[PDB]
Amino acid sequence: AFFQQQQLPAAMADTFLEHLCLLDIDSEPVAARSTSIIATIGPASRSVERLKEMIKAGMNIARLNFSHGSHEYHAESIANVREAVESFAGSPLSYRPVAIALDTKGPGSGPGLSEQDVRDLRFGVEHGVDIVFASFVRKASDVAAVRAALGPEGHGIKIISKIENHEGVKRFDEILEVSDGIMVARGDLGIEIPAEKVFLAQKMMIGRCNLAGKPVVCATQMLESMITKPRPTRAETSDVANAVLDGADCIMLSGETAKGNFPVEAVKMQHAIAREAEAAVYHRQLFEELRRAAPLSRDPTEVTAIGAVEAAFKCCAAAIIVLTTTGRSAQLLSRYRPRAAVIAVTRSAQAARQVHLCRGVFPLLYREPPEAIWADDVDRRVQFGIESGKLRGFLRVGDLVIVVTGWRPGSGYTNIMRVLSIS
Amino acid sequence: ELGTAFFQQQQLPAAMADTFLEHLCLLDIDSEPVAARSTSIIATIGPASRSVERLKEMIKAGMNIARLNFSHGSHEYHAESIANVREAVESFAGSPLSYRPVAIALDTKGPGSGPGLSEQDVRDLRFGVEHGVDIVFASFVRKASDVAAVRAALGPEGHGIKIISKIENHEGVKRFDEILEVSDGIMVARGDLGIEIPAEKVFLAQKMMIGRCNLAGKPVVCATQMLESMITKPRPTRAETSDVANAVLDGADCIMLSGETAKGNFPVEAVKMQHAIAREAEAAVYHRQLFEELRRAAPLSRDPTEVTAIGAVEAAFKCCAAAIIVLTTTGRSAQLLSRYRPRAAVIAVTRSAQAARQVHLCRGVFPLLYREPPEAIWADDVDRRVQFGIESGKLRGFLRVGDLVIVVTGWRPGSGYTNIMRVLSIS
Amino acid sequence: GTAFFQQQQLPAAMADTFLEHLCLLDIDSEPVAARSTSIIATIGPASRSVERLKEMIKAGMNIARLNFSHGSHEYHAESIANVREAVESFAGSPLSYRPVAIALDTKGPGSGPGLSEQDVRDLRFGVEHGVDIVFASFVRKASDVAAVRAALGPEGHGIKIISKIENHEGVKRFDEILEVSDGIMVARGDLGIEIPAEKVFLAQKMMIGRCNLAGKPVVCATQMLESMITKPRPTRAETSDVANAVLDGADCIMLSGETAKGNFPVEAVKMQHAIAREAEAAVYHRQLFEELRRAAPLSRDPTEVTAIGAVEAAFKCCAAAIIVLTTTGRSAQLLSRYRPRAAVIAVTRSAQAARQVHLCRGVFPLLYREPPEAIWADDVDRRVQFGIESGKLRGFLRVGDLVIVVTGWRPGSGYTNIMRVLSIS
Amino acid sequence: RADVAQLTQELGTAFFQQQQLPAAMADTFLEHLCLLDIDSEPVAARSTSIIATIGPASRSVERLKEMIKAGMNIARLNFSHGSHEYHAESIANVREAVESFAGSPLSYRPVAIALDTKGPGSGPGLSEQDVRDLRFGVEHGVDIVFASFVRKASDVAAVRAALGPEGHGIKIISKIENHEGVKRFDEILEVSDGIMVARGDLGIEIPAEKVFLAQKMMIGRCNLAGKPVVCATQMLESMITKPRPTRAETSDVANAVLDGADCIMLSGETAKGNFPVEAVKMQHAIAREAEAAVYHRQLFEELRRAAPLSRDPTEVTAIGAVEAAFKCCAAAIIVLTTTGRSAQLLSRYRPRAAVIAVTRSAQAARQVHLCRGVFPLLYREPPEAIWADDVDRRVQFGIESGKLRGFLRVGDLVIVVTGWRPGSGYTNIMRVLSIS
Ligand SMILES: Nc1ccc(S(=O)(=O)N2CCN(S(=O)(=O)c3ccc(O)c(O)c3)CC2)c2nonc12
Ligand SMILES: Nc1ccc(S(=O)(=O)N2CCN(S(=O)(=O)c3ccc(O)c(O)c3)CC2)c2nonc12
Ligand SMILES: O=P(O)(O)OC[C@H]1O[C@](O)(COP(=O)(O)O)[C@@H](O)[C@@H]1O
Ligand SMILES: O=P(O)(O)OC[C@H]1O[C@](O)(COP(=O)(O)O)[C@@H](O)[C@@H]1O
Ligand SMILES: O=P(O)(O)OC[C@H]1O[C@](O)(COP(=O)(O)O)[C@@H](O)[C@@H]1O
Ligand SMILES: O=P(O)(O)OC[C@H]1O[C@](O)(COP(=O)(O)O)[C@@H](O)[C@@H]1O
Ligand SMILES: O=C([O-])C(=O)[O-]
Ligand SMILES: O=C([O-])C(=O)[O-]
Ligand SMILES: O=C([O-])C(=O)[O-]
Ligand SMILES: O=C([O-])C(=O)[O-]
Ligand SMILES: [K+]
Ligand SMILES: [K+]
Ligand SMILES: [K+]
Ligand SMILES: [K+]
Ligand SMILES: [Mg+2]
Ligand SMILES: [Mg+2]
Ligand SMILES: [Mg+2]
Ligand SMILES: [Mg+2]
Repeated sequence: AFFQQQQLPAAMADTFLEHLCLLDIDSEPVAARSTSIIATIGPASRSVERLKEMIKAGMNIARLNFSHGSHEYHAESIANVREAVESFAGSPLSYRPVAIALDTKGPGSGPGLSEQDVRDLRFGVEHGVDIVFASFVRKASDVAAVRAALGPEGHGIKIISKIENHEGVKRFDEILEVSDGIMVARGDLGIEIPAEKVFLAQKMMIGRCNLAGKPVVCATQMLESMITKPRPTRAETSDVANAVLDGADCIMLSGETAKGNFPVEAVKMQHAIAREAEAAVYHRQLFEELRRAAPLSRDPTEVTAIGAVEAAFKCCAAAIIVLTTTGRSAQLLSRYRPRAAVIAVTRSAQAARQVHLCRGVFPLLYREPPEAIWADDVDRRVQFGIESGKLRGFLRVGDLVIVVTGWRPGSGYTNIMRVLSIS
Repeated sequence: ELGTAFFQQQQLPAAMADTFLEHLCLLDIDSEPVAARSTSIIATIGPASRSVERLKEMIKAGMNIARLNFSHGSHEYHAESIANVREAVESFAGSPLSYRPVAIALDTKGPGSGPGLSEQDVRDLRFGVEHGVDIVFASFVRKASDVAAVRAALGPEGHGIKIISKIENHEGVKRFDEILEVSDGIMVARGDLGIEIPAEKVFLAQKMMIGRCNLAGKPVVCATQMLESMITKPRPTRAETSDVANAVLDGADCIMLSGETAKGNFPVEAVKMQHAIAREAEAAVYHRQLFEELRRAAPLSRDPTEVTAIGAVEAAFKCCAAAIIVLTTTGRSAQLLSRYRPRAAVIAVTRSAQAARQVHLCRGVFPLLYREPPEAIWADDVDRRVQFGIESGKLRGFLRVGDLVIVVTGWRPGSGYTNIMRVLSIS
Repeated sequence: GTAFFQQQQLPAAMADTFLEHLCLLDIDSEPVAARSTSIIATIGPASRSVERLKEMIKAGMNIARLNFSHGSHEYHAESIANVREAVESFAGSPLSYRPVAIALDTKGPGSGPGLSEQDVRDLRFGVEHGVDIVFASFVRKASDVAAVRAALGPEGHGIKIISKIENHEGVKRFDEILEVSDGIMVARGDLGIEIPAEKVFLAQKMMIGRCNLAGKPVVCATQMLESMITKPRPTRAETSDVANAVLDGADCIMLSGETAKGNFPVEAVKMQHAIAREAEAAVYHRQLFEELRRAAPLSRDPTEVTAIGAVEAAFKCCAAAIIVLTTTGRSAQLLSRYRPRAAVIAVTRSAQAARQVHLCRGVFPLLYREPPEAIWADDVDRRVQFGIESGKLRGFLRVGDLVIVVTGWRPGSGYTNIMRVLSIS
Repeated sequence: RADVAQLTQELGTAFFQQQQLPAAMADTFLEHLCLLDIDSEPVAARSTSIIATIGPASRSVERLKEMIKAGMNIARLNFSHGSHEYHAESIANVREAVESFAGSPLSYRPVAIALDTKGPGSGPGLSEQDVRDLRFGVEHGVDIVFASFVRKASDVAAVRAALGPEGHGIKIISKIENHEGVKRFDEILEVSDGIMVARGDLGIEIPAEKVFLAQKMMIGRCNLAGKPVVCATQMLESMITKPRPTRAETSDVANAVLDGADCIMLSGETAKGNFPVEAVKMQHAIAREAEAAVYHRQLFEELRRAAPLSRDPTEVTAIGAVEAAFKCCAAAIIVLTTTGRSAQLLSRYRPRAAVIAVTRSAQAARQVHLCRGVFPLLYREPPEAIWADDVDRRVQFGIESGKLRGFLRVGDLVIVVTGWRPGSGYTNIMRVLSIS
């Protein structure tokens, strides 16, 4: 029965063509949904009660569109998101962190950092936002200007550059090099370049981000008809599935959740599609290609990450449990696209929110009392990942897990991979 | 010899990549498509696309197959649509070197619960035979006996009509192999399929059916809501353009328009948009792995047509051939070339007007209808048809003097004897 | 039938990986195909008798090597005459006649920088006696090949020059030597003295790989069956060396003292024949063809385009043979570079091309002697029927077999452009 | 270039010119052949073990010391010739030569002792002389038995039974010498510790032109099973009388290593020849050149694809450690082992990195020479009070011995493989350490 679920007959195929031939509508997804859902907050999704339903439906990142609304409006949206999120903190083994992302208005008619963006970026730092979706990035100096406007207090906010025009596509490599990730902003991109070429830019950018090991977001009109209708079109469900199959780390909802009549249903639909598409991923070729393309490295976190992903595939590990301070060790595991869930146990509330940008990373915020012996404290965090995993359905007694830790406290010392039997 | 500019167009840098990941990384929005669009466009005929003048614009925009939906309208209404299509098509027939055939496909109403065919389907299928339709899109096919029922209804005069089974429910998906075995091809009818099975599972059924049809070498059509928003808006959504591109990248032979052309406000623009997207997606196909996998999955064969087809496709890839010119009576030799997915256009020269319309079902097949009287010496008649394909290709932009073409012929007249592949330099 | 798929290592041929291919190799799976790696036998006191040369031709000798390091011009002219007499004794039956090439192996430059005066005299002797191939000793650079070419003069333009790589400089300047040569000989004897003995296998494997990539003949030579000079059976290392030279990709394998002076010249030829046949069936064509296709650049030459189409068609139907019409041997060489499992039966009117194509693996030359028919299409057809009748008599073909036929659109060399699928009746 | 660019800037272009690294990074096997370079020097320690047959030419203690220094890892006693008194003296001389370098782990080289049986002859099962010779082996503490003419699984069971309850630790390597042994190979391999391709008898029992097919098939199946395979007979035959081998002989040794053999053997070359030490030096020189020419890119991918999924943590850790070693070009994989099993599971994936096996078992240290790329280190210190400290001391012993022996250098990355509790069978940890 195990080998009939999660498209495992299609996963064992020797060619991609045979993999397609073996895809089965009756093979149910079992693994937890890996691709994060970004939902835009607006009039249709601002209330605390609505936000609680959206968190339960699968929203991982709340997007604030600073093209509309005042700072007072956005501060209220932030407070409502935090209130809805913290209402589930009473059960620490099932609490779900939710990131807050600020989407800038943009440079507009000018080719420089606007005065409104400088004010909005400062608002973001003061309100503790986790991510900035920087609009209309056309070159590396645009990313540097956003970074500078965040100042010294905003040093830890992730900058996701939105590629929205021909220049951004042509200067992609230099933009990606200085960004934390990319958003394929298809709305403006489809007006700036011929509509029939947007899919080439999406596929190229997803491929280059996967190669770089940096998050990529697919955005705009994914479930557009759901703004007024309860069910999406056949093109819309295929678009969501294909963004996941292309290699996108995150999928986004704009008007569907910000102003539409069915915000919760749009989140549920993206969750349902992503789960089905993730099981249909051809890991046999994907992992070998990512493994071949990632350069040789002498960084122990990089070396441990490939060893752990290889070990997970060998035993069909239910999960890879990793301890992380900044999220980096979890991101390096994520870049190889394991079928095994990457359960990231962290003390940092910000890192727990930010790792939603990386596909297959399930953040757990550790809030248990400390152990006096560091080695005992490490083991306790590892057991916490196992208990949360058991409660959430990721793990069962008898499962094998890969555990990734470091040799000394502090960030940057991951170097150990262990094979653990559950209970 | 070819120039550096040649290797920058039609995603040739991405085509040379050693891995699919590197192929994605090398896709370029500035690399322009050069080859003729190979995925056929099926447009549904209705009030918005019925007039002769509107049909002429749709033919110019790229419509290859006209679909008549027998769920609506009387036999008198459909006979008028057929006559208007034929009048618009024949208005360009004055130039045999330029003439574009257009197939006519009848889409049945369906069984609507009950064994065998409905009485309305028997009557509509008989109308199709009497009006010389090329294809039947058979609704709600659930098993092999449903196809046998459609085949029996095609009377004594309609055995040459192609039956494309529409898979619209869970049973059709589960009994897919037995349905494909007895059908000429398949339509992934996503509208009903999305109501019969969970909406989030339709993409798995589409990808599986396209894969199995590609492996079997049989035509597969992707249908319903591909450019839905274009029924009222002049431009499609980002999800819609991606859906068309991904149907082509999945391996679909045909793409379809329903309400977009039958009742919408922008029928010609919907055809133009599908044409524009398909051209871009076809150049982005990763032929290196696709050909290798079709080659590996296809079993060994002692059929000379099948053996010649793989030799010709391999030869076309070796020289970047502008085209593969094939002589065919039934369309079979062109279909066997098509199954290996050559980048080269397959120019099919035929004397059969029906085979010229029906080969639009096979991706990359460009039919040319040959109307010259037969030569007394067969070898001369073969050479005259080969030169007709070269001169049509020159007129239409496929070929230039100095280009290499692959020519596929047989050793004697009649269908079933294809066994020769020649490499010709265009003079 | 099921029996067909149990022979010629076909279960190992279908394997998805090289490791699974090794695991499926079967000592009970008998070789069926004709032996495709040519055997070069050195002529000497043990193999100069016309009657003994007839036995070596029957055992499988394809090329007779004359080592100009020993013997006078008078001695070598006698070797040539005895070889030709033994070869021509089978000309009375044209359907089974086997051409045999004559190769002149030069003495070398010695302490000198360029072509020695003895080499200039020996090369002129070769042209005057109509030799087919020159194995040029101690080639160190492209100018050494040009000097050999110049010494052959205007009448020796058709002689093939196979450069012997025998020292470190020849290995380092390999690419420039291969570019101007017709092929290469891995002359392991001198190479093993010039460079450390434990490195010779790297130079052999590299040179075979680069020659296979270039589509040019490569000969593996020296001490392949050395112990058979005095013993009737070779050592386990010797049989493995022959098998591995074939698996590496060598077009030809050579015998030196084993046939020139040993007590078992005919048996040494039979042993090389037996091993090569076994090794050729064990070749992993699935990866080999894929890699040769991938490494070969795009081409606008119709002979080259037809060749890959014909090899792909032959693999699709398990063709028993690819029958090709050739004047210079080039169309057969372009088929050979893709390493088809199907035998390449080359029909030619050129006696020299029939001898020279033995340098290309899997090419079986047939010398056609009939004067041209008035209708060119009938002349082409009579040659293809000759290839079929020769193949049927020799065991290559049976009724019901599929064959790929490669021809051109007009008479003369350089116009191959047609591939046809034929059923043997 | 982008997949090696940063590592090329760090380690330098000279690093990437040695050990056939340009041929190693080729995308196809054809390009790998084209890039093989006679000027690319081998850097890694020789990983294929050399088995040398002991006889009149190689029996003296002083000669055995030179053979150990030249590279002999396993001493073979051929029980087809000589009395029990002769063989006991050969064993004592081997042990004396081996123990003469025992003052430090930087000079110590464990050498296994293998007993090669006379065989069944015309009889169906185990002969009475074999029963007596096998009991002699147990009484004299031999590490391995090369069982002659194994034709079926019951033949190996009979050898195992003749070793008795005290010889359960002895490894049984079945010699495949005839057609029946080849046809019943799978059942023989299943119950054996490894296989010897005994080409001498095999070449008389089956056509000589078919021996290479049997050798290649058996090596491939042993590699797939993860069990040792020995290539034997006439590898450097002419070196019995000549100081240099023939071109066929050097190619045969190189090709046995490229086929996947764990061990290569010398018979008359060391037992009775005029150049026993030179024969060992020649096999050592060829094996190092051939090991660097192995195409690890496809070999690792295929071993990975053919190996089934596993829930054994030692097996799961082994593939993770080999993958980690390839990622950083690790100088070594240091593994703690009691029976040798954890080192054998690393060895089956054919890492380019040396597998340094730290053990307290003198027998396991001798027996791991059967597995390609395993370098045994015999740990002699008494156990620490705290088990975790004892483990750490053994790992540091491997690092310090590795540095002083040239295997490791400052700045190198090493992969360390250990378990979660004492005792055999609990390996489950892989660590990445930087050498300081
Ligand atoms: N890095 C990556 C590796 C592998 C994949 S993949 O999903 O396995 N991938 C699907 C597309 N191709 S294809 O050549 O177009 C093809 C399409 C259809 C066919 O029938 C066929 O035979 C080949 C095969 C490979 C990735 N997807 O995103 N990133 C990927
Ligand atoms: N288990 C094993 C796995 C992989 C290898 S390998 O070294 O990577 N390798 C061997 C040679 N072959 S080939 O198909 O004969 C070939 C030969 C020549 C060619 O030019 C070519 O393109 C292909 C390619 C694969 C092994 N070698 O011994 N055991 C091996
Ligand atoms: O992914 P990051 O940011 O490098 O964090 C990984 C770090 O987490 C740990 O596993 C545990 O460290 P702490 O005890 O400081 O939480 C370290 O050993 C390791 O260096
Ligand atoms: O694709 P089909 O229907 O088999 O037709 C291919 C046939 O066309 C030809 O090339 C030309 O035949 P005709 O002269 O009868 O048209 C035949 O030699 C070949 O058998
Ligand atoms: O291999 P080559 O030397 O190019 O010879 C091939 C030539 O042989 C032919 O098949 C037959 O030519 P001939 O009639 O002159 O012998 C030509 O059509 C073709 O050009
Ligand atoms: O390779 P083997 O025989 O399984 O030995 C591996 C064992 O060695 C260890 O690393 C150390 O164990 P000991 O302390 O008993 O020597 C164990 O944790 C592990 O189970
Ligand atoms: O701003 C956006 O998200 C866009 O343009 O797609
Ligand atoms: O009938 C159709 O085309 C459908 O249901 O999609
Ligand atoms: O000359 C030769 O043939 C040699 O040196 O091997
Ligand atoms: O016994 C042996 O070693 C042999 O026969 O090779
Ligand atoms: K915005
Ligand atoms: K209908
Ligand atoms: K000479
Ligand atoms: K013995
Ligand atoms: Mg925008
Ligand atoms: Mg329907
Ligand atoms: Mg020489
Ligand atoms: Mg023996």
